[PDB]
Amino acid sequence: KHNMKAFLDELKAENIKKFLYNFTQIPHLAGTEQNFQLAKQIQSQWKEFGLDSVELAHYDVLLSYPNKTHPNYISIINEDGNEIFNTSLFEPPPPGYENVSDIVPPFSAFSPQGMPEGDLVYVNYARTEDFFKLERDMKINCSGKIVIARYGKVFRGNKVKNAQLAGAKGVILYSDPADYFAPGVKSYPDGWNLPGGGVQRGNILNLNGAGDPLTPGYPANEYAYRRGIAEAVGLPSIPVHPIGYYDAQKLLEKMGGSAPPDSSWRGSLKVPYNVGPGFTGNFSTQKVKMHIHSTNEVTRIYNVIGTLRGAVEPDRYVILGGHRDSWVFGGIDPQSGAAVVHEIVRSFGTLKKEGWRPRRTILFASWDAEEFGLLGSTEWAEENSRLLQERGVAYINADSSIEGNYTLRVDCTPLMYSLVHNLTKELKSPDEGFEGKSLYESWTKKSPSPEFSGMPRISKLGSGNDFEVFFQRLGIASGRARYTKNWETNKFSGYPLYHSVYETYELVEKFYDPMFKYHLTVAQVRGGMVFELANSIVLPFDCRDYAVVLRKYADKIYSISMKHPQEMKTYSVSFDSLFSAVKNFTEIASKFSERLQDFSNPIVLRMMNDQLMFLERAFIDPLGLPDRPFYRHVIYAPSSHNKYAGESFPGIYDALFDIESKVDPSKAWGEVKRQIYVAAFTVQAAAETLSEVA
Amino acid sequence: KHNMKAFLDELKAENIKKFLYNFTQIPHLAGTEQNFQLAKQIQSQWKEFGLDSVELAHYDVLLSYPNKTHPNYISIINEDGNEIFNTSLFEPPPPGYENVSDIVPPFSAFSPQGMPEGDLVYVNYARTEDFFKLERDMKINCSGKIVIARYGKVFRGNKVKNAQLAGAKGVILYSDPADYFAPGVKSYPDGWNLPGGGVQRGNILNLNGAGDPLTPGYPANEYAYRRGIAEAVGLPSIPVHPIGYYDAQKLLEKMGGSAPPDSSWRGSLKVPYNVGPGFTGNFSTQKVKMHIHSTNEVTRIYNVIGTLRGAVEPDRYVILGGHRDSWVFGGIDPQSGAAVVHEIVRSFGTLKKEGWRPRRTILFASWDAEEFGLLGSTEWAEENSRLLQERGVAYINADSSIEGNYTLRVDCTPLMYSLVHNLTKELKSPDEGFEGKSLYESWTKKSPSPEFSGMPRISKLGSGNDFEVFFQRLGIASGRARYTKNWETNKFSGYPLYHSVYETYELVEKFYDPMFKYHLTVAQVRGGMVFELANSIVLPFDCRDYAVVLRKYADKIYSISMKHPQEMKTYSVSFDSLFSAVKNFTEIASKFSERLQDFSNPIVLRMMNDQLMFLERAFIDPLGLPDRPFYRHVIYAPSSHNKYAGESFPGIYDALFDIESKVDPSKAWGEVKRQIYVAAFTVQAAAETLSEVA
Ligand SMILES: *[C@@H]1O[C@H](CO)[C@@H](O[C@@H]2O[C@H](CO)[C@@H](O[C@@H]3O[C@H](CO[C@H]4O[C@H](CO)[C@@H](O)[C@H](O)[C@@H]4O)[C@@H](O)[C@H](O[C@H]4O[C@H](CO)[C@@H](O)[C@H](O)[C@@H]4O)[C@@H]3O)[C@H](O)[C@H]2NC(C)=O)[C@H](O)[C@H]1NC(C)=O
Ligand SMILES: *[C@@H]1O[C@H](CO)[C@@H](O[C@@H]2O[C@H](CO)[C@@H](O[C@@H]3O[C@H](CO[C@H]4O[C@H](CO)[C@@H](O)[C@H](O)[C@@H]4O)[C@@H](O)[C@H](O[C@H]4O[C@H](CO)[C@@H](O)[C@H](O)[C@@H]4O)[C@@H]3O)[C@H](O)[C@H]2NC(C)=O)[C@H](O)[C@H]1NC(C)=O
Ligand SMILES: O=C(O)CC[C@H](NP(=O)(O)OCCC[C@H](NC(=O)CC[C@H](NC(=O)CCCCCNC(=O)c1ccc(F)cc1)C(=O)O)C(=O)O)C(=O)O
Ligand SMILES: O=C(O)CC[C@H](NP(=O)(O)OCCC[C@H](NC(=O)CC[C@H](NC(=O)CCCCCNC(=O)c1ccc(F)cc1)C(=O)O)C(=O)O)C(=O)O
Ligand SMILES: *[C@@H]1O[C@H](CO)[C@@H](O[C@@H]2O[C@H](CO)[C@@H](O[C@@H]3O[C@H](CO)[C@@H](O)[C@H](O)[C@@H]3O)[C@H](O)[C@H]2NC(C)=O)[C@H](O)[C@H]1NC(C)=O
Ligand SMILES: *[C@@H]1O[C@H](CO)[C@@H](O[C@@H]2O[C@H](CO)[C@@H](O[C@@H]3O[C@H](CO)[C@@H](O)[C@H](O)[C@@H]3O)[C@H](O)[C@H]2NC(C)=O)[C@H](O)[C@H]1NC(C)=O
Ligand SMILES: *[C@@H]1O[C@H](CO[C@@H]2O[C@@H](C)[C@@H](O)[C@@H](O)[C@@H]2O)[C@@H](O[C@@H]2O[C@H](CO)[C@@H](O)[C@H](O)[C@H]2NC(C)=O)[C@H](O)[C@H]1NC(C)=O
Ligand SMILES: *[C@@H]1O[C@H](CO[C@@H]2O[C@@H](C)[C@@H](O)[C@@H](O)[C@@H]2O)[C@@H](O[C@@H]2O[C@H](CO)[C@@H](O)[C@H](O)[C@H]2NC(C)=O)[C@H](O)[C@H]1NC(C)=O
Ligand SMILES: *[C@@H]1O[C@H](CO)[C@@H](O[C@@H]2O[C@H](CO)[C@@H](O)[C@H](O)[C@H]2NC(C)=O)[C@H](O)[C@H]1NC(C)=O
Ligand SMILES: *[C@@H]1O[C@H](CO)[C@@H](O[C@@H]2O[C@H](CO)[C@@H](O)[C@H](O)[C@H]2NC(C)=O)[C@H](O)[C@H]1NC(C)=O
Ligand SMILES: *[C@@H]1O[C@H](CO)[C@@H](O[C@@H]2O[C@H](CO)[C@@H](O)[C@H](O)[C@H]2NC(C)=O)[C@H](O)[C@H]1NC(C)=O
Ligand SMILES: *[C@@H]1O[C@H](CO)[C@@H](O[C@@H]2O[C@H](CO)[C@@H](O)[C@H](O)[C@H]2NC(C)=O)[C@H](O)[C@H]1NC(C)=O
Ligand SMILES: *[C@@H]1O[C@H](CO)[C@@H](O)[C@H](O)[C@H]1NC(C)=O
Ligand SMILES: *[C@@H]1O[C@H](CO)[C@@H](O)[C@H](O)[C@H]1NC(C)=O
Ligand SMILES: *[C@@H]1O[C@H](CO)[C@@H](O)[C@H](O)[C@H]1NC(C)=O
Ligand SMILES: *[C@@H]1O[C@H](CO)[C@@H](O)[C@H](O)[C@H]1NC(C)=O
Ligand SMILES: [Ca+2]
Ligand SMILES: [Ca+2]
Ligand SMILES: [Cl-]
Ligand SMILES: [Cl-]
Ligand SMILES: [Zn+2]
Ligand SMILES: [Zn+2]
Ligand SMILES: [Zn+2]
Ligand SMILES: [Zn+2]
Repeated sequence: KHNMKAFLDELKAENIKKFLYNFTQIPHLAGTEQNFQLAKQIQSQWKEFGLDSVELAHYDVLLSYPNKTHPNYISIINEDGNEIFNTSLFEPPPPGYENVSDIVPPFSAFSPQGMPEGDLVYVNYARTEDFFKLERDMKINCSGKIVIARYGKVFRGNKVKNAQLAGAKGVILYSDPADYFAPGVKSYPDGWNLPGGGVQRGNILNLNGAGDPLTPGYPANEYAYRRGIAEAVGLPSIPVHPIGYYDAQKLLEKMGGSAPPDSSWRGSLKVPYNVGPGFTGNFSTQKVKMHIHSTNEVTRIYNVIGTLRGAVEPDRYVILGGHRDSWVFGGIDPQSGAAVVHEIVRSFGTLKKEGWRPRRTILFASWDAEEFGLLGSTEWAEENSRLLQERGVAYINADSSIEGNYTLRVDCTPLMYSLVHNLTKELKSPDEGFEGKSLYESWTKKSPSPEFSGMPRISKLGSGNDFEVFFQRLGIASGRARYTKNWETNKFSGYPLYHSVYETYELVEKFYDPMFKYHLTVAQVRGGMVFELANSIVLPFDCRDYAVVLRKYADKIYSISMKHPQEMKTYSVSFDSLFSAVKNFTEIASKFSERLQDFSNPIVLRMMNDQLMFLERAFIDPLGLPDRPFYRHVIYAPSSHNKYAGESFPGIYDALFDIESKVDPSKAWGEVKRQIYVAAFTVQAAAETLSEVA
Repeated sequence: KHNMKAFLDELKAENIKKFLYNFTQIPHLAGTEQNFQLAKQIQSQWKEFGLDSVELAHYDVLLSYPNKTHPNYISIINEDGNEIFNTSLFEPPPPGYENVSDIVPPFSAFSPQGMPEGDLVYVNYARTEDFFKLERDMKINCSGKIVIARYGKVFRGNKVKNAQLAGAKGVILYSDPADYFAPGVKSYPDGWNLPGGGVQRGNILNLNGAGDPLTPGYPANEYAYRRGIAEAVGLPSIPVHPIGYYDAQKLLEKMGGSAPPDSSWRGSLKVPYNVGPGFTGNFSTQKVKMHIHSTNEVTRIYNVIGTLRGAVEPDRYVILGGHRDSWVFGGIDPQSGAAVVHEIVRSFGTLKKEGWRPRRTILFASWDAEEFGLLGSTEWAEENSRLLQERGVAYINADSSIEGNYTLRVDCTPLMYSLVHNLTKELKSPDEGFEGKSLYESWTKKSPSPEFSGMPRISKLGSGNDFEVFFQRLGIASGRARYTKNWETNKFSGYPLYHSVYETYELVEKFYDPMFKYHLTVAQVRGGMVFELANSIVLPFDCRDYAVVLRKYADKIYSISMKHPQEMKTYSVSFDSLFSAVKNFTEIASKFSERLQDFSNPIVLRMMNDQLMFLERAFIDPLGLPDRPFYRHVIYAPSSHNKYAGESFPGIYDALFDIESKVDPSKAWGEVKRQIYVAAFTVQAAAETLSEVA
């Protein structure tokens, strides 16, 4: 039989391993020749595997690179202008890679050039609340200072925006052992911790979903009109550079000024974590100097787009996409994901060669320039937005398949909750102590939901990956899954070797997944989800799951507002309309579910499948959220404080955030009421798409 | 048989006549009790006629009314402040209506209050080019002057915007006999000309598609958040009032200052048409004073929405809509249209009672507050935009069925050209001298197309009626048809009694259409178009007709740019990308037409019908046109100089308009190139929706 079980059994751990090894032997930085060659290899292999068509889709987008003959570095400079300490020019390469060419040295992509000199201020994680604490409570002024911030907690682009708004003239990012060194584990290559010379690369843009900084709204094709650099979207105004903890210790150890306000500001280095500004007595005359010479350059990027045409509904697309570009070797991010995509294509292709076709069209994507701001996925979605708007059933992401070896992690729209629960009950747990049990069982035991008791945790989507344009701009149901760590017992951020030269094939094979069984489980989850979305007669979305979460979010946002009962009385601020809308959605969703169960009629089916497909679409507001025209989903958006986090009822949440500090409360509360109306109206409008159509 | 011929034969001239008489015996001003009562009558009758459901959809929107105890008027005031001449407080009522209550006196809806005094400047039609002529050529400064403008040529709201931008402190609008009195015909009631005491009512907003001024983007429902009046969309900043030509003559006869620049500035009154400013020698000390006391008031309005559910595709909507609110009796505008809609409903209902249903759902609408800025249609479309976006097949408008008795007039998307040609070849001409000939034959002979020789004229759509939100905002294929005058041999504007108390049932029955045969022909055209759109197996849209017009428009916009060959060389301005896109659209459209002809498969059909339905939708840009976010169609928009006119490639056209007068040519030509790219990209994106889907 050609059923989901045939697809699943054809997937092999050994194949994922070989593909990962193949994809990680040299760097594949976006816009380089090696990543173009990798794109052409993937194109050829997907054709061999049996896809109907496989093309490259190219764009010319703004990228950023260090100058090879003018290296970036940071100094401590004395009174006489002698540079008495210098940060490293490269990470010491791992065993056996000491002769590998074209490893990009650590840098902050899209940093402007500059050589600012000044006194340091230490800003913890550079979060909105860290800057509140500095200015409002500690009375420390960042204006004209160089800020040093530890990585972790929030997207690094938000840290830079926060520093810029505080008046900083430069930012230094560093990896603290508190956040990147788990106690009792060795530094790479003897364990999976970040060594003192390790550095996290990464872009520091604030694109808010725009894609290529020069062409917001439109694909960066051959005839595209480009903004001038001064009008580009999301570029930082001050120089930024990342360092490791050996170098950070040299910069932090001399710090004077005010003590850290509390223990939450102290990392694990043997320094006091003084906030500054500047250095203690003996060293007060020394300054910090940055030297940044990176350049931004319009560069060609290449997506691979594979098509497996549906037999019955070829005009309905289920997309499996993940990126291919990496900072260096991409041992986890993204090649552990790309290897899984490759095996999934190979397996679908095996069935296709035996005469099988999915009901709906499956599109497979290898995205380029994800690391430079989701550029490849966003430009292709801008080029194809009308096809995606009217035909896009679901997007399943496929970046890093592992960030740990503890349990499953799923983040997705409520419309996929039931699909994921059902699929994971049919898959085998790969976990020790759960042999013969379902993945649902081990996942639910290890990762209980804090929102719904007895259920597994499923998180929200924000941004920081290639699902963003599909979900937040276009309103196509989206999800993602990977294996993860125990977040409850580990204090470290993400996985420690993220974006460092040490994130290699050996890291994965030796420490994370030697038998490739977690990769195989993730291939089954991602692949199974795609299979069901592309083959199930009735789309496997349950609108009732959206109703239950809308009520949780409505309760949550009301509870935030209710911290201000006097102002809600004064300005007549009522959530009644939102709760009414959510109640109506619950009622209508229930009736629609009844009809869905109670109908041989392919027009009623497809009419109903269209109602299911356009339900996520109904949460889009074509006017977008305030000052963020490419975040158009009213229920979810990436947090304005941290693009990685998904916020619910984001329009109301931002209207309420820090409201007590607004100079004109009547105007501020008016805008909260405006956002309640937009949210209530959108929830009711989405509900009505599920009503009988005539 | 229940076929189009059964539907058409059931329509009766005598029924249209009786409904028109019924709808025009009292005024039905938007927001008044009489128009609510009319709405409830129509609701009841549509149910009786056999529709499946008929509901009222109400909204609370900003309307504007004179103050009943503080009348609007204009004076000539002497030095001592004595008002020596006063304009009329009402139009003398027509025979037999001298006791009719609730006739609103002439006023400009949404005028602010004020009593400005000053010197007059005469500005011809107050068009952009009239103001260019005054400032640039004649060196006449309107700043602080009261402007007097003749009605005609462009939407009155554009005249007011132009006057405001020129610095005027008030505007007087008047009807010149040159534009509202055809030589050789008598004034009402003895003929169809405007008498000297006749005045045209009408709103002077500049909404640019927003709908209710207080709630742009969202329906004005019970919980809606409203903008404060100071933030409202489109309200004029200076007082405005309309007068007739007896009163205009008193204001114009004393005018001094500069002579009219040429004969195109002279109307037909026995005055010199001096431009001013101010009056001749003896009268130089006299001024003009306006007294405007109208108030804007949020008021409830009621649409009637009738549903005739489709038997096969109930989730595909064909909409027949026109307004019901009138300035006074609405003898032509809109009741000659509403009576035709009523007979069309009655006929569809006759077939429904015999067991027939259309393939697709037909929605019938009686819109309220059209005269106050398309408010009823726009608020309902804002409430229902997600249903309309994904299910809306076509909108057919149904305002005034006649503005003359000479030949057919059709304005519509190119996607309906072939539908209209085919339908009119099957209908009988009602014209004298064409008995036994088709409507296509008489129409083509009387109204030859200036764009395609041998074909009948079909115009573009701009705004100024209820199709605007459907076509320009949402991208749903739209069209309209009515009987019209010979435009070639008549100099007058529209029909002369437009928006006056004299536009009555008797005007229509005595002068325009005594046998109601033109109304019947229009009922057949509108009704037949709806029938075909709702019943044809394959949607009756021909994408090849769009290809031919896109090339005409591309030629046209290139020819405008080519008046500036030096600048096109200097700034490297190329239309190659647009022509390439149009060539590709032509090619793809041809192949799609082949496939459409060459496919028992309801999924291929519906897939193909979806491609046809979403083709108009593909021309929408979700970012909208510059500073007009609710005009989103890239091929057509209402002219920025005249909302009644449709402009092609409006983004490029506005970027080129008056470009030689721009201070920074590099920036201006850059924006032309930007608009070429947006247009080329959109044309190619629309083309690709017609490609094989996978
Ligand atoms: C959740 O779903 C429910 C439906 O189950 C919606 O209920 C609607 O709620 C609105 C707003 O509260 C009601 O609005 C009121 O309508 C009255 C007229 O209703 C008649 O006409 C409609 C159709 O045209 C029929 O459906 C209806 O049964 C009646 O025949 C108005 O007269 C009301 O205005 C008066 O009262 C208000 C409040 O005091 C005053 O402000 C006004 O000035 C005026 O005096 C009012 O506009 C609507 O009738 C309800 N529809 C129903 C019950 O079918 C909720 O709206 C929905 N939630 C959300 C968020 O959308
Ligand atoms: C009307 O429809 C036609 C198709 O019939 C479109 O033609 C495309 O036009 C573009 C832009 O001119 C061509 O772009 C060029 O692509 C080359 C690579 O093409 C290869 O890969 C693609 C798929 O990935 C294949 O389809 C293709 O056959 C090849 O295998 C690039 O190398 C070109 O860049 C080089 O030249 C340009 C121009 O000098 C330089 O600026 C660059 O720096 C570089 O040196 C270029 O990008 C595209 O190949 C065409 N597709 C075809 C023929 O199938 C038109 O675009 C379309 N009109 C509009 C308005 O969209
Ligand atoms: O330009 C861009 O937009 C991004 C470019 C690039 N993208 P990427 O490097 O390819 O990927 C981004 C990596 C960061 C991302 N981070 C997150 O998804 C975590 C964000 C975090 N979210 C959360 O903390 C809540 C959601 C996860 C909950 C997970 N916990 C469990 O699954 C779990 C819980 C308990 C337990 F016992 C077991 C498991 C936050 O809010 O900051 C990730 O890991 O993929 C980049 O970020 O530089
Ligand atoms: O708020 C609003 O947006 C509008 C509210 C209200 N709307 P309405 O009063 O209910 O309706 C608007 C009336 C004005 C509109 N005017 C037009 O459609 C003409 C506009 C005109 N358009 C044209 O000149 C080109 C299109 C018509 C071509 C017609 N010619 C023939 O059909 C023809 C030609 C030759 C021939 F020998 C025979 C016939 C222009 O550009 O200004 C109409 O008649 O419906 C209002 O305008 O106050
Ligand atoms: C996830 O799996 C659950 C449990 O298997 C799916 O729910 C089940 O769906 C079936 C098929 O529609 C329902 O069967 C129906 O039963 C009623 C009689 O009660 C009958 O009227 C229908 O003809 C049909 O046989 C079944 O009740 C339902 N079970 C539940 C809700 O407990 C669920 O649909 C799956 N979710 C997906 C695929 O997204
Ligand atoms: C308006 O009326 C015209 C003329 O009747 C319609 O065009 C005609 O459409 C028919 C039906 O699809 C075409 O018939 C086809 O002929 C070819 C053989 O040449 C065959 O392959 C098909 O099986 C089918 O029998 C016919 O050629 C065509 N005539 C033309 C273009 O001159 C047109 O579709 C109507 N437009 C509408 C309804 O929007
Ligand atoms: C810290 O570095 C500076 C700069 O050195 C240059 O840049 C490095 C990236 C690397 O490419 C070096 O080879 C370059 O010389 C050092 O200061 C320089 O020292 C040289 C030689 O003594 C002198 O002629 C230059 O003028 C100096 N440049 C500057 C900007 O001062 C400095 O010695 C290093 N400090 C330490 C403690 O190692
Ligand atoms: C022009 O009208 C003014 C104002 O008259 C008032 O408003 C009219 C709409 C109507 O309602 C009249 O009955 C009102 O009196 C006339 O000037 C007024 O004259 C009265 C009586 O003589 C005097 O007491 C008021 O002060 C005047 N008001 C003003 C504003 O001047 C004026 O006579 C009329 N001129 C002509 C030539 O008819
Ligand atoms: C990754 O795998 C690919 C696919 O097998 C290898 O590419 C092939 O290499 C052989 C020998 O050089 C060529 O003859 C084929 O044309 C290649 N096939 C392609 C590109 O599709 C590639 O060598 C592997 N890379 C590494 C680093 O192991
Ligand atoms: C990268 O840095 C190099 C080295 O400093 C730059 O090359 C110099 O550029 C100047 C003029 O801009 C020349 O006169 C020098 O001869 C160059 N020096 C060397 C060693 O080649 C180069 O411009 C930078 N690249 C960028 C900014 O893209
Ligand atoms: C317009 O026609 C309607 C429909 O016939 C008339 O309304 C009816 O009037 C009778 C007698 O007063 C009532 O008993 C019915 O209930 C009405 N039917 C409705 C409202 O659906 C109305 O009188 C006519 N108006 C004019 C001015 O002739
Ligand atoms: C319409 O005009 C009337 C008449 O001038 C206004 O009524 C007057 O309002 C003032 C205070 O605003 C009262 O003191 C007077 O007694 C009123 N006069 C009369 C004759 O009633 C009324 O306000 C206006 N209506 C509006 C602006 O909506
Ligand atoms: C911080 O420092 C600068 C002076 O260089 C000043 O302009 C700025 O307003 C200061 N901010 C505060 C809050 O003191
Ligand atoms: C793999 O799992 C083991 C056993 O729980 C654990 O000790 C180890 O830290 C895990 N490795 C990684 C890289 O998370
Ligand atoms: C018109 O008049 C006013 C003076 O009241 C002046 O400010 C304005 O700039 C003048 N415009 C021109 C073009 O002279
Ligand atoms: C009706 O048609 C006749 C004959 O052509 C013409 O003389 C008359 O002016 C027309 N009436 C109107 C109102 O256009
Ligand atoms: Ca872009
Ligand atoms: Ca509105
Ligand atoms: Cl992922
Ligand atoms: Cl019309
Ligand atoms: Zn990644
Ligand atoms: Zn990454
Ligand atoms: Zn009208
Ligand atoms: Zn009108």
